[PDB]
Amino acid sequence: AAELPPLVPEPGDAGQPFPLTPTQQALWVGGCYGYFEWERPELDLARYRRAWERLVAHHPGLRTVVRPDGTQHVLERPGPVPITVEDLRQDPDAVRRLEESRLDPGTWPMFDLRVVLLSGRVRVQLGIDLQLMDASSLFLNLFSDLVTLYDDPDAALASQKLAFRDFARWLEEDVRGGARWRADWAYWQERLDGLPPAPDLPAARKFERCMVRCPAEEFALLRERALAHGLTETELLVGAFAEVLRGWSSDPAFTLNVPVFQRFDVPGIEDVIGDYTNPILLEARPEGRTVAERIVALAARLRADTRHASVNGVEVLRELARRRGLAAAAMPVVVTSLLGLPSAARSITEFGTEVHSITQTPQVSLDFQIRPEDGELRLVWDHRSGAFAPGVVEGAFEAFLDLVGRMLADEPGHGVWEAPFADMRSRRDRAVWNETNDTAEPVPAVLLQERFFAQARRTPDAEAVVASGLRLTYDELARHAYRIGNTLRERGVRPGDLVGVVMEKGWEQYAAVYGILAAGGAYLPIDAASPRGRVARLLESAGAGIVLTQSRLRDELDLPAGTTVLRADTDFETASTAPLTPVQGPDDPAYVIYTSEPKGVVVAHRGVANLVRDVRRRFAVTPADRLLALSGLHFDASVYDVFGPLACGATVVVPPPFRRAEPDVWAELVRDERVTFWNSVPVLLELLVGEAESRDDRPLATLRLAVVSGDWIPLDLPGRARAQAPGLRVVGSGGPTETICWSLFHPIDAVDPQWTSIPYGKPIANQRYYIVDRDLRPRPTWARGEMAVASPLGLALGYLNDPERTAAKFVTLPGTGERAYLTGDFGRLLPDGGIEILGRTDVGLLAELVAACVAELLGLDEVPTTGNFFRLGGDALSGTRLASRLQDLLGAPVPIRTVFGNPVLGDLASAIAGDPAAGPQAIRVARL
Amino acid sequence: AAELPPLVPEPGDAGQPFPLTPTQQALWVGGCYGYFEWERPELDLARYRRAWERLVAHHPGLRTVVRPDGTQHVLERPGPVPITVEDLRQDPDAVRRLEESRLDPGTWPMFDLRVVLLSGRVRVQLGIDLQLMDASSLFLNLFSDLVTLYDDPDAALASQKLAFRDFARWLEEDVRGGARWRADWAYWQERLDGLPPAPDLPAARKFERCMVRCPAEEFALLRERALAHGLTETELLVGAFAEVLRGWSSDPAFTLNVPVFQRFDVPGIEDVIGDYTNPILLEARPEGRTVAERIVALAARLRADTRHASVNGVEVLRELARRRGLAAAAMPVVVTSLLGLPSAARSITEFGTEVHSITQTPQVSLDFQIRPEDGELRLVWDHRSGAFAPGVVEGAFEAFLDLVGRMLADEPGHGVWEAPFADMRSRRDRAVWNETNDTAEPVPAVLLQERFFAQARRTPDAEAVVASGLRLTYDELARHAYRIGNTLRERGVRPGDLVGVVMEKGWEQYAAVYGILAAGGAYLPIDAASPRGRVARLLESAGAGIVLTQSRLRDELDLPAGTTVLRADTDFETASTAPLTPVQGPDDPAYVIYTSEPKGVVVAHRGVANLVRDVRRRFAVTPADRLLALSGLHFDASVYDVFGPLACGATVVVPPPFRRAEPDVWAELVRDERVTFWNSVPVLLELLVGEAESRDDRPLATLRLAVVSGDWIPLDLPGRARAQAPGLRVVGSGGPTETICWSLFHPIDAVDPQWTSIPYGKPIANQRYYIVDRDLRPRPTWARGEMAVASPLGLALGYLNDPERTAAKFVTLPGTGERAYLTGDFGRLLPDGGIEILGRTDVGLLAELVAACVAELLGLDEVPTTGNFFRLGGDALSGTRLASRLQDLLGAPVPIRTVFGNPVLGDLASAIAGDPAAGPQAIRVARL
Ligand SMILES: Nc1ncnc2c1ncn2[C@@H]1O[C@H](COP(=O)(O)OP(=O)(O)NP(=O)(O)O)[C@@H](O)[C@H]1O
Ligand SMILES: Nc1ncnc2c1ncn2[C@@H]1O[C@H](COP(=O)(O)OP(=O)(O)NP(=O)(O)O)[C@@H](O)[C@H]1O
Repeated sequence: AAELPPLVPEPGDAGQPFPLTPTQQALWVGGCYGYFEWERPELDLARYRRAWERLVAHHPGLRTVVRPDGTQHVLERPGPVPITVEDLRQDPDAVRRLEESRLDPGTWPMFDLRVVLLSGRVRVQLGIDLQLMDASSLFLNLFSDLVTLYDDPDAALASQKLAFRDFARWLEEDVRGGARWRADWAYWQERLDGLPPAPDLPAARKFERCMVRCPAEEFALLRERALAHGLTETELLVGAFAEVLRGWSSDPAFTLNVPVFQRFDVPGIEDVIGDYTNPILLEARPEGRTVAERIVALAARLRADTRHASVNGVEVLRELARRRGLAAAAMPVVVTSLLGLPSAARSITEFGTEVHSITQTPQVSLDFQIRPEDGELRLVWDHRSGAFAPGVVEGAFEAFLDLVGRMLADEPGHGVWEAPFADMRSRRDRAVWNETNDTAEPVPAVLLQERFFAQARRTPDAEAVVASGLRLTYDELARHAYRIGNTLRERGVRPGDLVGVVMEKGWEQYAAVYGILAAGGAYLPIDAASPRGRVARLLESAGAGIVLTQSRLRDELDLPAGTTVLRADTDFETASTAPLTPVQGPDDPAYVIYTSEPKGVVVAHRGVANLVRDVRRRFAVTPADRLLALSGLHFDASVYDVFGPLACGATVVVPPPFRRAEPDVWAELVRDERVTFWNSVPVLLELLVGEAESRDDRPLATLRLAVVSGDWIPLDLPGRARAQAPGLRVVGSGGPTETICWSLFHPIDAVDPQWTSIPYGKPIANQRYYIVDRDLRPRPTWARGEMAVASPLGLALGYLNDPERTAAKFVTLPGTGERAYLTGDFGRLLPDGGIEILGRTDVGLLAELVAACVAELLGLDEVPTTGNFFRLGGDALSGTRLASRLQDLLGAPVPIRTVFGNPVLGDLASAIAGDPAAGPQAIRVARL
Repeated sequence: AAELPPLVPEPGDAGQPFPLTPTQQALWVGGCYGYFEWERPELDLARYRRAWERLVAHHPGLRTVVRPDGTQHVLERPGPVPITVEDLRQDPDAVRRLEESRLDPGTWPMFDLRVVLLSGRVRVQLGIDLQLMDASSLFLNLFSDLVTLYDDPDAALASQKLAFRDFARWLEEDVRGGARWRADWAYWQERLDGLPPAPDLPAARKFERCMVRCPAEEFALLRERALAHGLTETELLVGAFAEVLRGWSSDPAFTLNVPVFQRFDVPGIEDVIGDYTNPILLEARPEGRTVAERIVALAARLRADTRHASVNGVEVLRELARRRGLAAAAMPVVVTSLLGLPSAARSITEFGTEVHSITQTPQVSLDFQIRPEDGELRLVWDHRSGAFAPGVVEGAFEAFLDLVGRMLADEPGHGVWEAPFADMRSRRDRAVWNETNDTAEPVPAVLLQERFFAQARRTPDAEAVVASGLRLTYDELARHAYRIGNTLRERGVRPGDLVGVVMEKGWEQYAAVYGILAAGGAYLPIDAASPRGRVARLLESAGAGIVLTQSRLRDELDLPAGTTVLRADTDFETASTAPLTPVQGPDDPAYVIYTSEPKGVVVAHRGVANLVRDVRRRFAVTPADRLLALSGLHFDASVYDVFGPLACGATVVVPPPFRRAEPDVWAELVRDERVTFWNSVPVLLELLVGEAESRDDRPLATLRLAVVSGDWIPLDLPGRARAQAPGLRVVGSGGPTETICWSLFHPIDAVDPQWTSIPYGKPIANQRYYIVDRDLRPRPTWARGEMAVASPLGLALGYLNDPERTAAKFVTLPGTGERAYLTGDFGRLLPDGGIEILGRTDVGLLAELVAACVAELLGLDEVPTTGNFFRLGGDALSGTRLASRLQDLLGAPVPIRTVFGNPVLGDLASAIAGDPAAGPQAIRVARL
């Protein structure tokens, strides 16, 4: 505490210009009018006007106006105070005509005074410009004097002992730059690059209120609760407010704007209407296991941050804004507390019952107002309508009352004080989420192959696989599966073995898949166009000592010699067609599909069973359907193509092997084989839909259902496709390889122009889509977090030969003990239950000069031009020497002001290089 | 002529700082030391030193040095003058050790004085800093005094009557800004946005000399020649210099830097060593039919430009540089003439025979020096080695002497004075061009089809077209041609008819092409994948009432009903195979190929004959060759594929029809059908070469010749392709559809790293590649112009049904009367005969305010912020009022200096907005 210089009241110039306070200068560039409307039965207008004429005269601030040149002075005689009266007594539905009635610092007055006469009651309206004074002068000086004076307009007022202009010059010239302000300015610059951004709350695609009053008895208890932790009521409420704000914020760490209204104990400043605001940038990083621990810790930082309040927060905002954006420096989440201030003589409530009031300040999104009134305690949140997603503020206010309520209910040391966290989802949040994720359905333990054989027996002569001028029937395909099945079984394939399938598009893939399952193994699809010896790299890695392939492709493949290779279309003609009795379990692996080391997603029959049975019921898949198997057997998307339609008697149309997209083919293949069911990543659908647009027929007309997923679904693609195919249902899906092909669905019926993406969807049978913060904890609606797909049967068993990565991505949600797969995808819950997918050079030499001098002065090896001087290690006594040694080295004056108002070393170089006083000299020395 | 204020010599401060002249300030930011070395037998060193000590004392300028702060003063006693002597008499090969000997304005002296004693002769060396004085003080003051004084070091010198510091303060403060300087500054600003860039001469990927002396008698005649046109010797030489410079420049219009050395007839300034340079930006736009007319006209502009020389050119360069780049404002082509100056008392030649001298000034590429010496006339070009393409300066100096010689030979009114232009190609230029374009070869009048039938008779059983598991033999293909031939003939096809060929890749195309020719018609290939009814749009347009197509593609085509459509593979089985006797001429059309209205390039048999016979001989095309017909029958590149290999017994491999690039196919097709000859646009070769790199075999190994063209040939593609195919000859070609497929060739043997493209090439038989300027006039080597392909048989006959566009692109070169096709391509001749292909917001409201006031003051509807005030219509008497009306409107002082030093209206706003004096006020008014 470096003692401050004294205030020398200069009454000679009481009306000679002075500067706006920093917090006033910010309001002068950015309407902003706080408003108040009280009601009472009678009002002696003559007495009331006598009161405001005495008021205007007593208080210099009420006679202060701002010149056009950006400064201000105190008019010595401004005029009679304007009080517009509006007679509204002979008007039915007058309160209607009253609310229908809906100001500048350049023209006196900076307030607006109206009275509105109605039947048997009157409405006092007072409008004030936010620059005129701060919130503490409003309540502690104006309101308490308006009440004294409307009582007795002649009553005695404590003598004005100094001018607000005396206090405002004292601040800029005797305080700003002094001993103390320099120590405190180092405090802030040491910290500034570490300050997190303002709270990142969810936004939409002017000012509302949320309010509660705490009665005297609950106010008293709230205070005991705070003191029990050595906290002030404001410390507790700021700490609870940050806990609530983390329910919705993107990052747990934000900066809150916490203005204090300190007048520095100047004698006589307790009665001086002026502007005393001093924003304080509170760093709010969660520090502690428990709620109580974190609140206490943040309270300690606010306390220390306030020990250095001789620097006005608006100066820290200026520096912060140089470093990052003007946007990236905005602190629009404010906690304005009028607690801890002298009690005033009269409360405005003594004058009229409040009826309306709105402080709608500019460049503030949400302002948590803490103010005492009538020994109750007002908790007000003024928020800017439009600044946040619908409900986010309302739902956070609920969370906040519930958290304060719980502090009132629970004894310090127990309950909420001890909790690791408070669940912040609203009743509606958990209602809508549970409704949407009540997806449990029993999955009959009928193995994947044994379902298709049953279908082969039911309709044996029906088209199974149509593929390049060859049409396998269901019996024909079931027979060849049994050949591969019997063969593989008698060549060593016990349950839980892997059998590679290295092939190109064609019937031989289905044969091999169902044959490997019939034998009891799991099928390992690998790309027949893998580079180098990747196919050997995977096969060796998975442990697949048998490979099934095509005749026409065997020699084109670099397979290791020890492994046996069979060709599904020739090496099997002499094997039995006798059905195989299944020997693997429903939870044994059905396939192992690789995803870029490359990791092997292991998947059981059960969870595929779940997906097939879900799609059949959800989309009405009948045998009359024909599905085009476009995706490749080594992509998760092919899993529905393999087991879906073949399990219900529908027909698989396999397209000719392709090395690049060929929509011309596919559109004709949709036309000739009368295809109903399309499944592909979105861009491939765009190509198809693009090819059809440039054609005179309607080649996609047979398409009834087109499910796209795996990438962003263009916003016009669903409408485009419904043209080239009337009555097409376009369904958007998603879900990683580890949640079994498709795990959620969004039927795209109509695209909202307000949307930025298609909604990701809602989860299928036996899937549950949590959005969770970085502690695996479900978040409220609109809050952004990682998607966690919970399911006891609809998740991959694990990563092949890799308990560790499996452990880390397939986790136990701590809230429920559910096993969930951590998708690494990020999205957020929509209000209707859906999910939105979200993602995942002469100065230059003077700066090198400044930085080298700074590196020597602090004792450091190297120091970067971008570095902030005080963060690099500089305090206030060593920031003085920096100005000294630069003066020496450059032969130019570098004033101490120039070193501090430019903490960033690049900024100081630019300040010296463009110094009129001695820039050019300093430029020359720089050039060595 | 607004009379100038007088000069008030201020001797009190003769040594008190003054500013650098503008032309000196430019030399202070940008080594620069002019050098002189004379030789004589004897030198009295004591007398010589006595001479330079008197010199230093007499001439303030020789004692002037530049402070570190960017100003200068006259030392009152600097010291004894340093003269380094180097004794070199007992040293064999001393002139060797002498030349081996190879200064700053901050340290006096700004010159360097050496003497070098050798056997029986001595070398006086004088080095001078270009800032010390200008070229006219060097010769007229220093050199003429060094000679007076080495004669008699005590001899009388005319008294110094004023200081150079008196003249340099007079200029900046009494002249710059005055009455005159304002009228002249309007002159330049009215003109400035119209000034063309400096001469754009060809560049490569420190100072040399070109020199001639004109003897007294030829100097005298040169003067009579100039006077005969009312021109001064400098006007004539500047005018001839620009004519020469246009031989090589990119644009006929350039700006030359023509400094004048005016001292303003101040009394006594004739003997004052200082810097008097005043660059003048001469706009050099060709104005006149004849050489004499253009020279006279430019002389008139230089004369007027000089009538406004109270503005120093360095100020015009500053403004010009604000508007365009710093680069875009550089005027590095200078004509520095010391003609028109007072004769001096003694010439430096009287002191020593010159032996070496080099004025190597910075930021000057080429400086044409015109100076008189001993009643001879020195013409010197100092150029910066490296600044231009090799030879360009040497070859332009030749052109310049030849043009001056011709003015000396020819009487005014005849010869060169009357010529439309002077051919500026060097003897080497026309030698190398003619050697390269001696391409005439007789083309036997053997029709295109009748050459293939002959080949069909010679080797009838050999492979003609191999195309998709069908191998037409030569007889088989010649038979089917005769079927289409006989049929078409007896269905109405008279010579000069067009027959469409709408097909996809396949043997049916060759059948149709040779059948249409056998019948006597021309074949019109149109894309079988044209959108909408383009195929009908072209067919209707060309006049092609027959179309040949494929069975498998007929119904896929929107052809008009009246036209007959036949299918080459079914509608022809019953027609005769009897040979047809040809009925069209060798110069009748062979085909009509369309190029995007769409224009139809008509092409005769003769010029295709030329290309086939050229490629066969140039590349050794034998029957063993197999060529892959990748290009499409509707692209000019297919013309070689159709007629080339089929005319010599080689085999055409046709690939399967493709809608996008499929290198995988093509590489296997090159492997299986053993392909030797590749022809495609470059990127397709890159794809092929890319596919082969990712393969374990060598699938392109059979490739012996790969000709790519139609687009830019990547610099690595030739080396890449020679790997995947050892012994491949990669040949780059080119030439538009109107010069018959390929009209020039560059065998790519090795790629120079200095290259930016592959050289376009040299022309094939019967082609001639001119580079010509905008008057169809062939240009010198490295000069950039449009390529004009001349040929009496190797050009399209014309554009179908379009005499007008044919007239305009198929022109008569005026130099030779040759018919040439104007490619619209731009390139330039290389020295080896080849061609290189070359291509083809508070200020914002103050500016709106300034511009509105300016629009009113000049009488104009709207005026743009970007507009220059004086070009928009402002003179000097109305630029004064602009400062007045802005002062009124803004309530801020706008000094007259601020309006003129900122002619651009945006610039003036910025000058007012950032005015410390009264910027903020002006900012406020701006915001309405
Ligand atoms: N509609 C959609 N919009 C945006 N992204 C989607 C959508 N549907 C699926 N995704 C993404 O697709 C991913 C699933 O892809 P997956 O089938 O696992 O192969 P991949 O992860 O993309 N390839 P890789 O992990 O490198 O082997 C998800 O993790 C999402 O990021
Ligand atoms: N090696 C090359 N480098 C650069 N450009 C080349 C090269 N070879 C040919 N060209 C260009 O190819 C053009 C000839 O193309 P052409 O065969 O006439 O069809 P196109 O003009 O490109 N298509 P269009 O005129 O729109 O119908 C020339 O005019 C050159 O610009």
